[PDB]
Amino acid sequence: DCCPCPAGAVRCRFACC
Repeated sequence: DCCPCPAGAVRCRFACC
């Protein structure tokens, strides 16, 4: 349930999209 940015840890957020 995210928009996966390159860290994977907390970078997994929809905001990244």
